[PDB]
Amino acid sequence: IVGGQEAPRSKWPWQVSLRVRDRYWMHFCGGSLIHPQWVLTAAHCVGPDVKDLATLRVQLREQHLYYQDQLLPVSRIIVHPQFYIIQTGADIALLELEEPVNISSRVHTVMLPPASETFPPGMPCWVTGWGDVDNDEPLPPPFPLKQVKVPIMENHICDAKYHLGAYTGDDVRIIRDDMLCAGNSQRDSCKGDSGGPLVCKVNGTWLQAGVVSWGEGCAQPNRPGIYTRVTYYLDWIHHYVPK
Amino acid sequence: IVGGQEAPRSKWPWQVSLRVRDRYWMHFCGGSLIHPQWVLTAAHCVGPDVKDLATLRVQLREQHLYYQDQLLPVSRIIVHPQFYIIQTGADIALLELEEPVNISSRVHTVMLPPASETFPPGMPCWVTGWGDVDNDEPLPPPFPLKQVKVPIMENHICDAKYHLGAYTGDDVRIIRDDMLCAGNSQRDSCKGDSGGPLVCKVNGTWLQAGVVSWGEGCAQPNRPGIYTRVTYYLDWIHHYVPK
Amino acid sequence: IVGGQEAPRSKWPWQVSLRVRDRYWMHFCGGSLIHPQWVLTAAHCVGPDVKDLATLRVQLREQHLYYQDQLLPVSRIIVHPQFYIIQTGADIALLELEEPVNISSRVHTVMLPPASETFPPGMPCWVTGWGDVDNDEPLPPPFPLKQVKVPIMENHICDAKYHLGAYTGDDVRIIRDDMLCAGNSQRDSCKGDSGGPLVCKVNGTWLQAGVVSWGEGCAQPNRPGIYTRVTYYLDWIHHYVPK
Amino acid sequence: IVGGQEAPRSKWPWQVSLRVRDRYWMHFCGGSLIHPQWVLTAAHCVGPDVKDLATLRVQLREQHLYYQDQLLPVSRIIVHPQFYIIQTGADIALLELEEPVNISSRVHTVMLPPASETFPPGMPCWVTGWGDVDNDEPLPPPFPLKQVKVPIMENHICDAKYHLGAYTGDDVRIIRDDMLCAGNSQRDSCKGDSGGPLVCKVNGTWLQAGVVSWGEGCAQPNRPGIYTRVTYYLDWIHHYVP
Ligand SMILES: *[C@@H]1O[C@H](CO)[C@@H](O)[C@H](O[C@@H]2O[C@@H](C)[C@@H](O)[C@@H](O)[C@@H]2O)[C@H]1NC(C)=O
Ligand SMILES: *[C@@H]1O[C@H](CO)[C@@H](O)[C@H](O)[C@H]1NC(C)=O
Repeated sequence: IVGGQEAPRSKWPWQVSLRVRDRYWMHFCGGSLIHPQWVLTAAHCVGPDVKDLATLRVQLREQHLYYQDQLLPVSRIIVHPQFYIIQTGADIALLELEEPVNISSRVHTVMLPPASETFPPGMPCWVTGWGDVDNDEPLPPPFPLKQVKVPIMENHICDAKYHLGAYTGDDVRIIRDDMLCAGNSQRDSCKGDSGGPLVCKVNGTWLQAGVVSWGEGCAQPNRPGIYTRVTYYLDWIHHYVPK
Repeated sequence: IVGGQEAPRSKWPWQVSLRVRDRYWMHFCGGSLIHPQWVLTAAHCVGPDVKDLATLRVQLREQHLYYQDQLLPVSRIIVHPQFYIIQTGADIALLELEEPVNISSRVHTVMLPPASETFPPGMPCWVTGWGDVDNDEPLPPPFPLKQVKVPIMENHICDAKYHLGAYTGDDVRIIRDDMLCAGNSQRDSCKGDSGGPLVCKVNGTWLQAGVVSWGEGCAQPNRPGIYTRVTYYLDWIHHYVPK
Repeated sequence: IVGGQEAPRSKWPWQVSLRVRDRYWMHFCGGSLIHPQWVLTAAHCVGPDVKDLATLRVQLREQHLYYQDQLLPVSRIIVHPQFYIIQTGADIALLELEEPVNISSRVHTVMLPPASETFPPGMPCWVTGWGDVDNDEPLPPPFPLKQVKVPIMENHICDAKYHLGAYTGDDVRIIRDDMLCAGNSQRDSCKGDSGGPLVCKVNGTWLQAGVVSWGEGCAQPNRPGIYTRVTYYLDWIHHYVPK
Repeated sequence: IVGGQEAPRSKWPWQVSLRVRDRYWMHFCGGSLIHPQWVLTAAHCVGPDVKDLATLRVQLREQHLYYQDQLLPVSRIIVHPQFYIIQTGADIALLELEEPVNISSRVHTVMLPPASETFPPGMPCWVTGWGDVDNDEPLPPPFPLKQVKVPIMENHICDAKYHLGAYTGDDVRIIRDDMLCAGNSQRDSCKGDSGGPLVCKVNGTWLQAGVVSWGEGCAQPNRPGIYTRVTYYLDWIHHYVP
């Protein structure tokens, strides 16, 4: 997370860390608890190929990575079928836990947004995670969970921004309707934050607007972070997660 | 180049090396002389952003990289406008040299194929470059130019391979018509070969069938290398390069 | 530590971690609390040059590195004067804390041996630390303190091991009287354990026999770890550390 | 080599590069041709342990590393018996080629100094090699052989310099008699240069004064580069080299 601060222990009870087996259970992406037995994340996190589930684990909200682990094995991995190698569309996936987790004040689900929520500019949102604090700059030990408020940028304005300084044709769309834009040259998510949540407060309630997906660099000028727009995949999500 | 051998001095007179300004003029991509004053290469090589020409140079056919350099500046770069970050389609670009090069038997252009050539399986083709000789294994000093014969795979068969062991839906197309597939688990191009040429011997003549673009891993099972199909972009190329 | 296991919380209350100011207070060496206000360590850890104390901190017994840090400033550093760059003899040093620490059962000093103790082969000894778990393999997160029982090898037998497969002359001494040897191809200390303690259980009491100093590789055949023999420097130590 | 320039093709005809097998014959140290069949180098280069000779090769003077290789296998490796792990004394070794090399204007031997030459301060010397051009900064391709003139620093003055900023006792010698000091914060040899030659011109003749050995950092303040003094090991060298 670029330009933020360490999150208080009571914030983001839905944040999860995904780990892969490599000398230790190493963090590679974030995710969010959207149902006691389901985790929402980015498809490219559990890609490219179909993964052996024995090499993957889920860690529920912990303030510091690795220290008080209570790894949870995964029962099923579901990746949106529109997703494919080298491409950013349909960057969304589901992880089914082998069993429901205990729900509490410190650990519980984040609400999915209603289909009509567009999360227009001005909406107060935050992205959280354990990723890098700047380009090629990893989060130092003890690995505290970080947060940062990021401004939303209307999709069309975002798409135009991504054309500033690029060879791409103005008439060629870079930012798609299933995406969402947030962040500036001071605040942003970054490598390691992928699959993590972007939440916005709407009339007192936290709603998950996006899933950390990609961006050109981190906190780079005219290059807001790009998230997968959750509302666009609610029907798909509801085909697996109980409402 | 994975699984090949050093190329004889008299072969591949159209191969070029692109250099970026670092502690020295470092090789980052390949390219090809398709006209005395024009180099064909991959859009992603001159990407992501609009490049400052002062940081780039072109090196014509040499047997070893850096040894007998005669660097050429670049007049302008033209990247296919349908090209964009994190997307592999329309991966093709043009470099105009400040001056036309002296054509010789040791250094001359490669012929582009007629729109009708499909380069079907069985065609004998070679891909050349100074890239990695295997996954995460760079070409070692003295950096000889390498070549490897690579089998062509029909687009649909190729598309089906890429769906093997992947979450992508069978109806979702991974390999597109502007693409071409070649290579196997023994022979292929790799990191650093990018933008280089795939040339096939057709009725006694060498024709450039493709530009090294991407692939999952290098020489990985059921994941042949993907090339930008040259015939698909002949009208665009001819819009800039004289006949 | 190579080949050991995580240490129980109630063991090695004298182990200390030394920290250097980087992107965080990074561990670089171990040390031991031999007096409420003094830490014993290796000269090469505080070498080669006179260190600026502002870049150094001491961390008393903790189960995991960085997690529950309570860093302590260092008042002064005293390196044995016979010590010098590229030489392994007299590798011993002292750190005076700014304040004496509160002694408890979870955190207290280790007893120094009497001048007469030779720590002969067969003695049960443990070496502890947060160093590499094998050659070029750092301790992975969450960085638990490790311990490993290491066999003692008599000085002369050790000296002869070190001449095996080496060009050094049989008459040229490699292991000196101020040294002690422990470890085998299965168990040993390694990079990062340096300055830490080798303690042996003698007649119901734990005595610090050595300070992790050097060795050829880690757990390499016929190359036991070399420690600074504590008894040899008792008069120097007592010239500074109260009784 | 720090602070120098690329060497002309006609200089240092005695410079050699030592290569170890690792994906390619990779340079790890330098050496010098002191006899048609013998190479002088540093002992720590052919250390830590007794090496399997099949993993080692010698390359005679090339302007650029790797490009026009003609690797030569080694017949025997002789390391001064006083040398041992983690210590810089007797840092000198000999490599016997399986056969004499052809001698020419471009490739030939460097003269060993007479026992009485002390190479006092003021003497014009150069150190050559393919090592790093600064700390943690490797020589970039095409890897040209570099050279640099380094000033000599009298042994005692050198030893005192190495005590500046260190915990070591003044009465404890750091720089020994079998060593020699040269360089300053602008000019010095460095990692990759080890085993290579330090030569000084004495009354028109080039003499090998030292073998690149060690130093604290590269071109660091009050830390001249340290070479093995050749004169000190002439008798040992003469037990093997005709
Ligand atoms: C030493 O010089 C002589 C004369 O210039 C060369 O012939 C040697 O080359 C070697 O011997 C010749 C006959 C031929 O076999 C060639 O391939 C050999 O390299 C040369 N010796 C060396 C090792 O360069
Ligand atoms: C769930 O909560 C109960 C009650 O506190 C506890 O006993 C049980 O172990 C918890 N399950 C997990 C997986 O922690």
